[PDB]
Amino acid sequence: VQTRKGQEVLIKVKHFMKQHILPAEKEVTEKWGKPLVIDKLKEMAKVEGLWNLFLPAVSGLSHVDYALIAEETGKCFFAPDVFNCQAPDTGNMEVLHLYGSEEQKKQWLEPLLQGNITSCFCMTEPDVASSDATNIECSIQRDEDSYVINGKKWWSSGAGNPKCKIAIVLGRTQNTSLSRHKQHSMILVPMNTPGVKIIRPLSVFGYTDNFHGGHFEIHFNQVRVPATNLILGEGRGFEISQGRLGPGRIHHCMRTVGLAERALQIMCERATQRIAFKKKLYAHEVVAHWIAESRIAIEKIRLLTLKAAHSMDTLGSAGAKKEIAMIKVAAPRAVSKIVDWAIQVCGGAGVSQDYPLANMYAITRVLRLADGPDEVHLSAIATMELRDQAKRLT
Amino acid sequence: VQTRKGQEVLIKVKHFMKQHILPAEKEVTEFYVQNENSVDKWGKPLVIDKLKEMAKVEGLWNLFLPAVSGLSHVDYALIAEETGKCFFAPDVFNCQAPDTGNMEVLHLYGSEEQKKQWLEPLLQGNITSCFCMTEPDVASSDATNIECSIQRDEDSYVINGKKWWSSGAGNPKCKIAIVLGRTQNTSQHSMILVPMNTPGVKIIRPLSVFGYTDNFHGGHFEIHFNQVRVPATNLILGEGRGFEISQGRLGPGRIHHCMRTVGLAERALQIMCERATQRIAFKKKLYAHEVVAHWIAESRIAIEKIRLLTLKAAHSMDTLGSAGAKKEIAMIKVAAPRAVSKIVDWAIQVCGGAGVSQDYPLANMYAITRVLRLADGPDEVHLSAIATMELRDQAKRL
Amino acid sequence: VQTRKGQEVLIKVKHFMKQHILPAEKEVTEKWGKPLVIDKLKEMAKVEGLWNLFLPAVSGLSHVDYALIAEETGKCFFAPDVFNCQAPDTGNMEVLHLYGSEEQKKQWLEPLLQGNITSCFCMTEPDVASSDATNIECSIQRDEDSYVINGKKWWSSGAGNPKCKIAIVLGRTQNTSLSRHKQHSMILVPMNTPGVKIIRPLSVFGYTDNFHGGHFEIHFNQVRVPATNLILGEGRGFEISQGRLGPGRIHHCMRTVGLAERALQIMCERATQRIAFKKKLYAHEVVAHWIAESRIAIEKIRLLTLKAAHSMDTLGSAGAKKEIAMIKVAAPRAVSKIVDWAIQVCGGAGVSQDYPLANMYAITRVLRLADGPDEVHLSAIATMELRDQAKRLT
Amino acid sequence: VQTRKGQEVLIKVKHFMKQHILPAEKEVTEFYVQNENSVDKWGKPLVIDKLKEMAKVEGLWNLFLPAVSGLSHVDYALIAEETGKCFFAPDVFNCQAPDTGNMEVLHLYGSEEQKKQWLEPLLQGNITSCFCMTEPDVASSDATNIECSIQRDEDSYVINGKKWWSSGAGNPKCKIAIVLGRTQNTSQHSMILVPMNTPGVKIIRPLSVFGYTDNFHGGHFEIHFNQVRVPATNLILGEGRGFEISQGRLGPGRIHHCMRTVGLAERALQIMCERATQRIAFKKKLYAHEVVAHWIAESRIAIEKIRLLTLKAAHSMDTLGSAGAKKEIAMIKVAAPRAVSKIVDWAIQVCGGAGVSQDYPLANMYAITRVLRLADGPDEVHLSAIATMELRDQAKRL
Ligand SMILES: Cc1cc2nc3c(=O)[nH]c(=O)nc-3n(CC(O)[C@H](O)[C@H](O)COP(=O)(O)OP(=O)(O)OC[C@H]3O[C@@H](n4cnc5c(N)ncnc54)[C@H](O)[C@@H]3O)c2cc1C
Ligand SMILES: Cc1cc2nc3c(=O)[nH]c(=O)nc-3n(CC(O)[C@H](O)[C@H](O)COP(=O)(O)OP(=O)(O)OC[C@H]3O[C@@H](n4cnc5c(N)ncnc54)[C@H](O)[C@@H]3O)c2cc1C
Ligand SMILES: Cc1cc2nc3c(=O)[nH]c(=O)nc-3n(CC(O)[C@H](O)[C@H](O)COP(=O)(O)OP(=O)(O)OC[C@H]3O[C@@H](n4cnc5c(N)ncnc54)[C@H](O)[C@@H]3O)c2cc1C
Ligand SMILES: Cc1cc2nc3c(=O)[nH]c(=O)nc-3n(CC(O)[C@H](O)[C@H](O)COP(=O)(O)OP(=O)(O)OC[C@H]3O[C@@H](n4cnc5c(N)ncnc54)[C@H](O)[C@@H]3O)c2cc1C
Repeated sequence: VQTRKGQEVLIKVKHFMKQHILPAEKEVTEKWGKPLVIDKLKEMAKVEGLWNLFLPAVSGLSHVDYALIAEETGKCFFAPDVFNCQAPDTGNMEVLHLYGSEEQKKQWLEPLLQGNITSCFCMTEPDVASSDATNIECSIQRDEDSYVINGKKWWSSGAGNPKCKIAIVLGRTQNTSLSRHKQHSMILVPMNTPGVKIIRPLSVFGYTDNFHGGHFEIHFNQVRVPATNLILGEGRGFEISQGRLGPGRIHHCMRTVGLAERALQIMCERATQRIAFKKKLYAHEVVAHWIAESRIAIEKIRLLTLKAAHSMDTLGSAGAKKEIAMIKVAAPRAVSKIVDWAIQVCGGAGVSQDYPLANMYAITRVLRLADGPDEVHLSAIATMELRDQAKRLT
Repeated sequence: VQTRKGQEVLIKVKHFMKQHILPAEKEVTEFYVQNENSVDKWGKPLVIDKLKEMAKVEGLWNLFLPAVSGLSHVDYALIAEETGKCFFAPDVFNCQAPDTGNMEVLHLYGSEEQKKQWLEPLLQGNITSCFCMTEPDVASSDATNIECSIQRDEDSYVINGKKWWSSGAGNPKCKIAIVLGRTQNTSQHSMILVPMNTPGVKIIRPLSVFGYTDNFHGGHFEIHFNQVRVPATNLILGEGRGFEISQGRLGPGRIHHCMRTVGLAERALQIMCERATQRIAFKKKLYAHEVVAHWIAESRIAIEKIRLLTLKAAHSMDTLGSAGAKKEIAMIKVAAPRAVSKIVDWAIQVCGGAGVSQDYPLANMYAITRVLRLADGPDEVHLSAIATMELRDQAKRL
Repeated sequence: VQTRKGQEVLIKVKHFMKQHILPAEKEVTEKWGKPLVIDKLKEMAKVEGLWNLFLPAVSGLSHVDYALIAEETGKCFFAPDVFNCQAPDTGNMEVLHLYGSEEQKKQWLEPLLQGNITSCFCMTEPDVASSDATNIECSIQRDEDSYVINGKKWWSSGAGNPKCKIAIVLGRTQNTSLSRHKQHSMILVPMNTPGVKIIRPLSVFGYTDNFHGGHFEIHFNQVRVPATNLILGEGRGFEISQGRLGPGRIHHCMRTVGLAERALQIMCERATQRIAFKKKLYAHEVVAHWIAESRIAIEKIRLLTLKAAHSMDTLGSAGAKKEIAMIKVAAPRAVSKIVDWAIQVCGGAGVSQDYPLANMYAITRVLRLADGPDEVHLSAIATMELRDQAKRLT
Repeated sequence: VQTRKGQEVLIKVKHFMKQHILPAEKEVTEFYVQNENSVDKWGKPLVIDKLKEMAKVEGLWNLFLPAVSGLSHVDYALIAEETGKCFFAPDVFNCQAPDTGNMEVLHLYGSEEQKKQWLEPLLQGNITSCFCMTEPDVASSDATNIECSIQRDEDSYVINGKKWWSSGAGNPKCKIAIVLGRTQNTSQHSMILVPMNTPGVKIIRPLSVFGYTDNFHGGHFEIHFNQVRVPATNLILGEGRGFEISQGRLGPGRIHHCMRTVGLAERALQIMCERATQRIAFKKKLYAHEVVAHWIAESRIAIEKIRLLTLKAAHSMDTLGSAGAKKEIAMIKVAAPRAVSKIVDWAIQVCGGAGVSQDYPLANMYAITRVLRLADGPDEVHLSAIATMELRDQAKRL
């Protein structure tokens, strides 16, 4: 099931969580960068080797092994960072790991693995429906030695971070000899390149997410980068984005299971601390049944997350397409519902700064959109099902 | 069936909304945006004042109060629906919460002195008020849990307790508080007027809703009551009458929120359809993706259902009073917030990432509806009351 | 609101229900025709004038007036018949009333109004998706004096009834000079015409519905009818079906409100007669909340039914298109849910012959399909909404 | 992780299903159809017998019982899923309810004489049995309500009471009943073997499920117990042990139903996709209407969820026993029937009018799943148990 290394590392992560991270929550909870405790915590994690756990080729962990670890990190908003496991940097690391040239890795992959710099992924554009990636019009043109980039991007997570020195950008390479689906490319763009302008931060229900901060509109005004900044090859844009978003999708879902287990904990502590109409709240059967329904949902999605991870292990993330889609739909909406019941049990306190539930709700709502909206994944599953259904009849 | 006056005033409100209020939205929003989460800005820009004055001149003012407006509850429901389409519209006609409820409490139960002193300034929009019932340390959905102490020595009352979620306390104009506390007796609760500048009243901190502080109506505060002494004549109606008065005020409170919510929904669906026609994904406009189409249709169905149920309730209040319409108010209080919540959430989804952003009012709209499943009584509590009432009526008929 | 006549007639229907119909339920409940009591009951209704109430031009009732009456009939499975208000005969009467020639009315409309014969509507075909009416391929061809009909029809309700002497049939009149949407016609076909063959009955969850009996596959094998049997004109098929199904749709929904009010009654009687875990069942809060949710749903749909009726009164059934669609979607699924909770409260008894809930569930499930499936109505509403939404911006 | 034997036997079952069982479905159905609602036909056509014999020869028999099959619960779950795709498949491998539960009750608690007399013939498929717990006159979901009287005079027991929903009683082979009654004592319930031919046992009437009588497994009966006398040695295990034994049997009962339901669902989704490709409406195949597409996708998601949760539960039973897996069995008992119910209902909708007709197995499939939200314990009861267990585990960890 789990590997022996996987079991040991999980045990180590749990200890670290209980003994260092969680005791630091109060303070960290109570400007687009991170307080010094985050740094001391990172250093400690490095020493005990709890670092880059998300990357098999470095961690020596299977995706099954990591799922249980990632679940644990999901119980705390700054946990993934401490182990260098946070988005959008994990996906960006994977992109370079799988497709980067040797020069590209020496320059960017190494610093990222070290936690020296951060990065942002730039795909979504305000002026076009970006859920259909073929709509992307951010222009990339080629003169002999270099590429010129022009366009608008938004929702770039993490751009506010002064350490964010590098951007991975998806654009159109208009080419008349290639087909409609081979019209896009991925290119490295250093944040300090002339013509790169960060315009404004974007809120999520009036959170700005300063801590991971944040989410930005970035314009690309005549930016020139060396041809050697292109990733893999011209026309390979969609391929690379599929390569990175597969893990991206699954890491978010693993974390969500931990999020949910935290919500249900908060829900039960609360339902026992409050007397209304001469009964503790858990004695009102409707509240009881929310607790129960939440337990059922968590088990279902943890299992479906594990199934997906196990597919990746044995098929690679392309071959696990269907299972990743399934968990990407299931997880955020189920956990969203759990958080919302938890908020309801907490009364007015549920929407307040006094609990982490309102934040938790914002995170889960957004995951029905980020890394691809539910509806898009559902259509992909329907297509895939109808193919498999056709196969079994041949 | 609407009244003739009701029809005329509705027409007037529509012609004010289109011609004055809505064209001011762009600017008022730019003000709301810059001041959200401000430590110190809890009031309104001058346009709100100019707008209020204009409304006074045309008589569009205090429309929510029959004994002043000469309007039925049915008449107002349609009007309030229209105000719901803009976050500052109810204020312009002096129809905003928590002030409408507080005014009604004084109108029905206030002594002549109490009215002359507080009801009058509120009716002019000179001051504002806040209602103080909810307490952090006890489950306040069961009102009998309220422990905020009220004790009596001859000429006065002494008040000690904690209150929170007091809406509007941050606005400097908020000079008066209506408070619910325990008056221990044999053989438990009272409502009392407390001026905000009374020694011992301390405003502790603002409270956020998904990280919105609601500065514009601002906002929602924890208030402590530390040995505050008020005149015995500040008591409303009588000792032991707390629950009665809160029922008296929250009935309309509940229904006014629902009426506004119908307008909120209609606005979401408009935003949803404009958007669904402006975006091409996978070689179609988004409304051509049948799943989106069916959210539009499901929305229309839900609005019609809840508008009618709002009207049914209003019509009950007209012919039964708000005590006799208990059941119908409960029904709409449950139905409306959750339905419109769902409509807003689909509208957000249709808008993509923009739907949670500051570029649309949907994220705010969602927060408002979410909070209405809690404020003025949580769904679960109203459901239980309906079940009890249903089983009584069910017993009656057999 | 209601008219004075409407109020009086409702009062009369309630009395009749309580005093004659309902006391007969036991027996009628405890072969495709009806027992003699049904006949004696019909005769009594005629004498007191409680007959054809569904038809304004005869009853002098508004659609609002009838909605409340139809609601009352919905509380008993044989009630609509007693007042001559049952489908498919009401729709068939309306079709002749609005579009029949004088000869056609003298021959068919009169007997039906009298309750002497019954009729069936034949639109749905097994071999094509009949929810898109343009798919209908049942052939209608013309030689000089007469029409020849060839095709298959199924789900013809009431065909088993020995009194069913007449069929209203929707077929294709292939005509090269008309457009795709003008290719269909409606034609009267007497059941005893050579070439008309009733093939087999169809069950609904293994009910055959003998009482209204039933639902049949009918084949049309070279049937010849006089040209004067055509309704209104060649090419007008869709128009006539819209003309008849509008009321059809709304009458079914009115009846459903009464059905629901019966289910909730059964649910509450039961929830008070049963002690489980030391409490009556209504004291288990989850059961309480089903009762409450059911009350809420009934009020919503009764109101939406009334809104629809009131539109018909003031706009005609074409102009009320949108409101009829809205209630057609809302009603059957909501009431379906109420019946299903009622079944759950009744335990094993809920699915049994000992209650009318299992039948009630079958009726409501089927109304999500008959007179047009939910999905089709939802699409129509979306189209209409987007038009109205466009209007308000001009 | 499956065992090697488990893998081999699964392969065999698949190769029997495709080659013998499924090709017999057409005919067996024609038999089911003609005999549904028959007053007097409660047994099975001869092909079922030939099929049973063939299975015996290849060893595909009693697969549900580890101590005989040598299979783990995980191993069987996959097998039972396969049986679920055909209404007569579990019988062919002697894996049908209520007989599997009754066999387990004797296997775990039966005395040597009891086994030799009843367990043996059942294991051969010579006789059948029925379980008698539910009583019409009391809410039987709370087992302590059972009033069916059992009294003791020296050498024997006297039984008086009403029972209903006794599945299979109509089949002539049903020679034995396992009965739960009250043994009044201080300081309440017992299980007792009752042969069907005992004087005083009267089968009253069959019960329908949406007007299906279930003749094939036939069927479900009300049985009265009018002064029936049995030997004291007919008691199972001991006086006072009723609840224990019912828990002992219903644990597997619950889980076997769920495993079969996964196969039921997979069959619905297959029917749904074949249909959605065979019908053109509004110029598209039905799967091209995005709403239908999303029901297909939602179905796939639900199946994977419940299969995994079934496997999790099975794996618990393997490592904890069925008492120690209480929680996980409860979870799957709630989750499975309602999810698959929804899948079947969407499949019906996709099929149009045909979906409620005798031309498809969907209407039957719906009835089966609906009944599983009641049988072996209603959802609501299992939900409450989960809540209680969750709050205990939640207390443990803190
Ligand atoms: C907190 C947050 C962080 C983000 N971080 C990043 C980032 O780091 N990098 C980045 O490139 N982007 C990022 N995004 C944005 C993002 O991923 C997109 O918003 C998402 O992919 C949808 O793009 P869109 O806003 O253009 O929606 P649109 O393309 O305009 O579509 C909007 C809605 O249409 C519907 N829809 C689309 N197609 C179909 C269909 N076939 N059938 C039925 N319905 C359909 C969906 O409901 C969809 O949400 C982030 C977004 C949020 C909220
Ligand atoms: C934006 C906002 C503005 C507000 N403004 C005001 C104001 O102006 N004045 C004021 O006095 N208060 C105000 N409040 C707060 C308020 O009304 C309460 O939060 C709410 O009514 C319940 O109080 P509580 O937090 O104590 O919930 P609790 O009483 O602790 O109960 C918590 C949860 O238990 C559940 N529950 C309770 N009883 C039952 C039952 N019998 N059966 C099943 N479930 C049950 C409910 O789901 C409930 O939400 C405001 C709140 C918000 C969010
Ligand atoms: C109890 C009962 C009585 C009946 N009585 C009559 C009668 O008296 N006369 C008569 O002519 N018919 C009658 N019918 C049948 C009937 O009305 C049809 O079955 C219904 O119109 C659908 O036709 P169909 O069976 O061909 O479904 P299909 O056309 O093959 O379509 C099946 C399913 O496709 C889906 N669908 C269709 N279009 C869309 C879309 N645009 N988008 C998304 N989903 C879509 C729906 O879910 C639909 O149900 C009766 C049916 C029942 C169950
Ligand atoms: C097809 C079929 C086959 C069957 N076969 C058998 C058999 O072979 N042997 C046998 O002994 N029985 C059998 N039964 C019947 C059976 O199991 C019962 O019907 C069921 O377990 C409950 O019994 P009841 O009808 O008395 O429901 P009740 O006990 O009267 O309770 C009714 C409803 O109340 C609700 N409820 C109960 N407790 C609570 C609570 N604490 N909180 C909230 N809600 C609550 C539930 O929703 C429940 O369904 C069969 C039933 C069917 C439909």
